[PDB]
Amino acid sequence: MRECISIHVGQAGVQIGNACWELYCLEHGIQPDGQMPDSFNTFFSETGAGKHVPRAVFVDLEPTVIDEVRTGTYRQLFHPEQLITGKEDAANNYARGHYTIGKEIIDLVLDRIRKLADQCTGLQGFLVFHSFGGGTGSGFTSLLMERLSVDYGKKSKLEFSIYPAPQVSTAVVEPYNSILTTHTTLEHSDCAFMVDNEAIYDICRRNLDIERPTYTNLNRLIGQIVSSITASLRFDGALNVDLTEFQTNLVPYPRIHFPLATYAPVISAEKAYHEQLSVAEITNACFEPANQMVKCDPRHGKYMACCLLYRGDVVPKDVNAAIATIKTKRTIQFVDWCPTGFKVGINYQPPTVVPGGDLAKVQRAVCMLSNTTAIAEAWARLDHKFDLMYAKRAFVHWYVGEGMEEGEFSEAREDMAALEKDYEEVGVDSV
Amino acid sequence: MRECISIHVGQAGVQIGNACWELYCLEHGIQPDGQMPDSFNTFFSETGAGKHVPRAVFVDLEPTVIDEVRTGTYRQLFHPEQLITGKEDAANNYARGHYTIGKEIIDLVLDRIRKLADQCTGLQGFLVFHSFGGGTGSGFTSLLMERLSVDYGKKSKLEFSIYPAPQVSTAVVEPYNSILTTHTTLEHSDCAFMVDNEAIYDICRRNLDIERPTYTNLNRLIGQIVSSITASLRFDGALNVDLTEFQTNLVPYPRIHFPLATYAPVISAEKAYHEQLSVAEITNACFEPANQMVKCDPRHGKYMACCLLYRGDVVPKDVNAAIATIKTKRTIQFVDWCPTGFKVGINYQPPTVVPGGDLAKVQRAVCMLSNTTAIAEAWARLDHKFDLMYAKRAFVHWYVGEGMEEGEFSEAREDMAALEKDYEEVGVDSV
Amino acid sequence: VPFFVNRGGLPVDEATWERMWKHVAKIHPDGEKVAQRIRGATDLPKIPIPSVPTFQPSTPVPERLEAVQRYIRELQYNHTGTQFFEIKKSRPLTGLMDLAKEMTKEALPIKCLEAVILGIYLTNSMPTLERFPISFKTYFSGNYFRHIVLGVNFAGRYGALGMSRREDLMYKPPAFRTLSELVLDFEAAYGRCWHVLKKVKLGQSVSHDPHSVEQIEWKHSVLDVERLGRDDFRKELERHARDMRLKI
Amino acid sequence: MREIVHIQAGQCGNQIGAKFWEVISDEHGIDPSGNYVGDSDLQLERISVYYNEASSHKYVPRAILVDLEPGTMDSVRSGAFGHLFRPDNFIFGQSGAGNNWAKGHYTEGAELVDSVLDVVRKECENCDCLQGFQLTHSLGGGTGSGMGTLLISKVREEYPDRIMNTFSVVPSPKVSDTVVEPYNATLSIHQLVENTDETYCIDNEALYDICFRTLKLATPTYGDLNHLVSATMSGVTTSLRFPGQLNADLRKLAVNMVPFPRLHFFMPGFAPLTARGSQQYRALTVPELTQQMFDAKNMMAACDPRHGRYLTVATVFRGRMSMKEVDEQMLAIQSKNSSYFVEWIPNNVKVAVCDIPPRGLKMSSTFIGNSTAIQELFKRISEQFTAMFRRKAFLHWYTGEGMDEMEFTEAESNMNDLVSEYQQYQDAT
Amino acid sequence: SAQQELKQRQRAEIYALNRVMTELEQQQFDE
Ligand SMILES: Nc1nc2c(ncn2[C@@H]2O[C@H](COP(=O)(O)CP(=O)(O)OP(=O)(O)O)[C@@H](O)[C@H]2O)c(=O)[nH]1
Ligand SMILES: Nc1nc2c(ncn2[C@@H]2O[C@H](COP(=O)(O)OP(=O)(O)OP(=O)(O)O)[C@@H](O)[C@H]2O)c(=O)[nH]1
Ligand SMILES: Nc1nc2c(ncn2[C@@H]2O[C@H](COP(=O)(O)OP(=O)(O)OP(=O)(O)O)[C@@H](O)[C@H]2O)c(=O)[nH]1
Repeated sequence: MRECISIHVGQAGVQIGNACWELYCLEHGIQPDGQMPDSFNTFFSETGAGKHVPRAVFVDLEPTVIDEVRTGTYRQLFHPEQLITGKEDAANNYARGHYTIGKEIIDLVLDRIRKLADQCTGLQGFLVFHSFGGGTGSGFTSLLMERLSVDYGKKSKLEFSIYPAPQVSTAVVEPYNSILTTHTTLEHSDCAFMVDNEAIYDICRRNLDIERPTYTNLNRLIGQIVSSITASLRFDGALNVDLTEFQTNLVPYPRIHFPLATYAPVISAEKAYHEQLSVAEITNACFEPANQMVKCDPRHGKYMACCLLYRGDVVPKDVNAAIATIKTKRTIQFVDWCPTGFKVGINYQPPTVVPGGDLAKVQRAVCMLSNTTAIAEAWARLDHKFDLMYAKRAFVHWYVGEGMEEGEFSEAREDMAALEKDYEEVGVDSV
Repeated sequence: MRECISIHVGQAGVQIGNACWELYCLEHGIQPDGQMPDSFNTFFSETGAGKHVPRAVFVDLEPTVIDEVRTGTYRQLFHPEQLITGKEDAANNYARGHYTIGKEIIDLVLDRIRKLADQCTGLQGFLVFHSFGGGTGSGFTSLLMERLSVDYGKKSKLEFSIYPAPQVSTAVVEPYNSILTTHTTLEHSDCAFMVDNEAIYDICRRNLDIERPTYTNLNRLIGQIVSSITASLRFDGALNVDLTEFQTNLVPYPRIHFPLATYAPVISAEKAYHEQLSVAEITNACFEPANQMVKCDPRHGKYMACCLLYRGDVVPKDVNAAIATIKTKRTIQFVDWCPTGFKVGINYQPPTVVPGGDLAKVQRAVCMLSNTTAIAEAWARLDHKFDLMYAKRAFVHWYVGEGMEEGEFSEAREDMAALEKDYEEVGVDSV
Repeated sequence: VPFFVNRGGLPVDEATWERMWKHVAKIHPDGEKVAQRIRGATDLPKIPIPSVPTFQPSTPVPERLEAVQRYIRELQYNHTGTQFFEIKKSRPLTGLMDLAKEMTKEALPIKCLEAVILGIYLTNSMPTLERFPISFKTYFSGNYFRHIVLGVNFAGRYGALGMSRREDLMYKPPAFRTLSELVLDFEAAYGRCWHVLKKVKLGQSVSHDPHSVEQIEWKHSVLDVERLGRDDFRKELERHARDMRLKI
Repeated sequence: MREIVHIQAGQCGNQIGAKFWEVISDEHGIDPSGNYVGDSDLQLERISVYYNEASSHKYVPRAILVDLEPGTMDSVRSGAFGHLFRPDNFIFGQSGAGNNWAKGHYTEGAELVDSVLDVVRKECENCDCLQGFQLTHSLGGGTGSGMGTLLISKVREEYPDRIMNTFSVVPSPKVSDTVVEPYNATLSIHQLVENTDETYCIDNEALYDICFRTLKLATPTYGDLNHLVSATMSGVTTSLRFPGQLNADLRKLAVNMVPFPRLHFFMPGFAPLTARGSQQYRALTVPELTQQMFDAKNMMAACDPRHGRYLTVATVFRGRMSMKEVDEQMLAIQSKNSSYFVEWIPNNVKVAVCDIPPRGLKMSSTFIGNSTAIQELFKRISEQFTAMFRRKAFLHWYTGEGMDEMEFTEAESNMNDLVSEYQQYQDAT
Repeated sequence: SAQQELKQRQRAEIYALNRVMTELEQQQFDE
């Protein structure tokens, strides 16, 4: 049972899955030819010939990104009926992802899901992978998450979105195509993780002691988080942290499904011997503001409910002991109305090493998923950044001419400001 | 016993039979010389010398087609006294195949049938092969099957006609020579299949992954269906699907004998490994409107009585289990007045590979024969398209000068519209 | 008032035709006195058969829809309380669109129901146009009547077509902003004729293939007027206005 | 084996016939002596459509050469294929009608045409199943327009079931080399409607237009225009002689093209037509060459097909095709200029393929359009003829022979009814 | 079954009929 498919969309979405599925083959002994020389069925629907097919739908509207996957290595692993590919790139235009071109290729992506969701006895949920930086990652996903919520109502759907960084930027319409997509992911999504793109450089600078990291030294770190989140569905321990009895340890209200990921340790190979990587330092590293995956300080805000997801050679004795220092004898203040603390997701399997040579092997790892209210400071640097551009009505004529009503920006900003008011609403208990 | 002869009329009739009998030689180990290096007797009345004469008579009024079969390979397999051949093509003309020239060569064809119908202890039925695209395929076949049902009343006779497409067209007079055919094939025929030629291009491009398929790439996909329909007469399993059994297991009335064929799987050699081809996938793929063998959407219409004919490594446990998904919890609505479901035609023999290199080998197959009421939209073209031509009296003088009375078109359209009213009549039960 | 399920409109028979002049003895004030000037009149006004306007390719969508209504307004909408055709809801499309092929040839006095049909049949040449049927449940004094319109959609803006007894339920020009205020023009049309509204029936968008066999879905959504909120009439019907784009 | 006797009437028809058999003797691998030197036996199994057999491996073409003008017999008797033809078949008079129609039909042609029918009945007796008669002549001239229509109305009297072809080179207003060209043209068409059942009204203007624009030759020295109409003359009957995936005989074409028995006037067209050394190597590619085949430049009749909607279109392909790519392209052409076709003939583009290309290419495809813009070909002549018939100039050379003066007013009305008949469907529906 | 006689004499019969029926359906409510 317990199968869990993962759709990918955008220039970010395929480039993560080009290196995320590179990792899962190492975590099950699967060859690049898909032929294992136990229980992998949460990520591989195998065939009778001894092959293994990954359960992923790589989509993009532009052909030049998937053709890197479709021609280089891992070209025999996937299925050619599922690498969906358009013709026009839908260049940074949310209306060209949600109305114009994405309307044409929705009926092939949605058809390939029902050719994969009918091979699943137990379906845990969906794992989308996109960026909020314009194009299909925000335009086509908004037409996809709205689509899946009709056909699959009572089903979880995770979201590993990349948020646009505050200072580092690639698009010019990065703030335009991010207010437009949060009207989708506020309702249709579920536990939409929003990692940042600048904050992983500040992990690949000091914590990982490499310099000039590419997008291959940055998508490995985003692949390890989706590994140890789903390390409960395919290994053993003291887990009981499957994706429905874990996500009701996260959300206090149906609008506060925006946790942040955080991985630890990320210590390089030359620094791996000069530190006893044990559970006291491994847990205390997760609460460093110089160790989060989003450019935000959780010392400013207050945590609501973390979810510490361990893996590797730990024992629940000192897990519950090292928590109580962080729980009580610290100044990382929790919100008042939940004193129970947070989950604990101990798993037996240690993490592996992608042979690209990024971080050496360890024995312990965390993916803490804190539902802190420090995400409200990750949107006030977008509410101001979008309204500074919309005040002069710049770039609107590239959306209103493509099939989008001009009043939608006055609706999306009105919605996402009321969310930020709602996200700061549950921050206080006593008068 | 259980012999079954197959006659072939027209340019479509021989070019299918050039590749249909190419398949039966592989399904019994028969060499091109007819000399096998058990029970082939449903299709091969063998001689004592060790040869095997195939029980087929190839008819065409033009010599340029059979002389390819009479001189290339398989030129020693057939019997030279049975390849009947005229001199004038009479092509794209119903009256020149039904009144003028086809009247001459009927007495050589129908005599050759009685030289083959007197070697059958148990004669199951006739298997005609023609197109509705004019010439002998509609003109001579209307004369032949009217002549056969006089001499053979209580005998089934199948019909694998190639119904003309709505858009893809070859003959200009193609709608005239199909309204004049259904007046014959309503009375004298029995379970007249009508595959299309455009719908195979929408199969041989996406389901089968080849570009620009020739007429030798659709006349092999039409060969496998006549294989697996008559796979019950010559093999084992849990069949009981001989041609007299499934005949009145299919038709509800004497006028609803127009099912559609549908084959599955048809997956190419490149994606033969990337998909487990099990019986739940094989039947669920067999109900797609993008996988039928005629240009019609069966989601628009309602099924009356399907007939699945499996073959190969299946078991009736999960055949009957995967049916109940398609039976109940789907939106492919059956008609109300028959809730029994559909025939199951499990056979033991797996399908083979024609060595031309088109589709790789499999272990399972299905030739479902749904008697849907979505054929009323296949005749909705030609009830209008012929009426658009006959309003201006175009091309009539090439028929009224050949022997056809001018009021025949006013009679054929009047009959064929009352059939379409009769087909849409049995679609509703409650007021 | 009770419409008939007769067949053979042109030419008419000798059973359904003879009750057209017996029914008028109850509702029409003369009854048998008009038979000497209608049945007893050899001379009659020769109203011709108007043709459907074959539009040139330099004529866009909203210019065609007025030319569509320029046909149906000159079709002499019927008031006799007896149907002349075999129109049903649960009816296949090519059994219905070929009955619309016997509307340009027959051209009898028609009612409001088949005007929605002929509004579909005279709009198949506009693939940019998306149509959908909407029926009303009008409340008179203890009684329930039906009025069915054909709502259209071109270039995002909305509008509706149809015929009735009065002008205010007829063709609406395709320039309305949303779908909820489009029904409000019909709701304001019911305030003038002293009509109360009970239900608004929303249906699926009719597929743009005239040669096909499927039933027309008239009841994809039901909006109870007196028993639902007024904000839900401007929000759920606004999401249904986008849900017709969601199937597409 | 269907058989077609081929009658080179006139002189231009004899000029294009000497390049017509030069195509076919190359296409079957027949030496100029008449033997067989071909490699593949698939071209030998059916040569009897266009040939006979002598008492050896030596074939003799089923050809009748008719011209009142002598001496042009001695061109093809002393050319590259003088020893190929049967010398008994060479029928030629003495005088040679000097661009007259009444002479050549009434007076001069009647004293010769009985010698022809003692040969066309000699060749009809050695044929097992006769298909039809091709005859190639020049309209507007003296012999091919006056002896030819006398020859057709005598043949169609004796064979009312066999089909008829006519590759009539019509006159053109820009390139005219005869002052009485609009007299011999309009007299021939009245005796060409009622007897032949499919013509091919090629022109000599558009052939000059092709060799400058499309083919880009320097000097079109008549060995090209008489060759370019020979390629589209073998292209009609390339399915009778070769096993195709979907083949079409001459009876199949004339049952697919004419919607009414008076509308047999076809503008043929042949493609690919490269440059002499550039496009045949570098630029042109040969799938989907119908874009060339439907152009206004690549026609034979000097008429604009955009000025009138097509009735029916036959595209006879030849190369090793792929029948989806033939038919998917054929739908895209019909949907592109969807106003350029008649409404009440839906899906009119007839396809037909073969398996053997011309020697020197890979794919090739003729095109036989039955347009209604052929009324512009007859509106020029019936303009020029009605101008000269006012003054009644050049009339004593026709009324001097056994031809009345009311014959011209009868022949113009028989032409103007045809232009009224072809205009009847350009605007109606 | 001859046409153009029954299908035009009884066609204009309804055309003379509904002219008063159109006036009748708009005169029953004018209050
Ligand atoms: N297609 C071609 N037409 C030619 C060629 N040479 C001449 N002509 C055409 O033929 C016409 C003249 O040829 P004719 O056979 O009609 C002359 P006539 O009938 O009087 O026979 P003769 O006097 O014996 O030559 C001329 O107007 C041109 O239109 C040629 O090489 N090719
Ligand atoms: N974190 C991370 N982000 C990436 C990576 N590659 C691309 N991105 C982000 O992805 C965005 C690129 O656009 P996409 O999400 O693929 O959507 P798009 O605009 O349609 O781009 P195209 O599909 O290529 O046309 C940029 O804003 C980048 O910030 C990556 O490797 N890691
Ligand atoms: N599916 C399919 N159809 C074919 C094939 N070959 C020919 N046809 C059909 O045949 C139709 C034409 O009718 P013909 O088969 O030529 O019948 P005919 O005119 O009697 O044959 P001839 O007289 O020899 O020309 C076309 O519409 C084609 O669709 C084939 O290989 N596969």
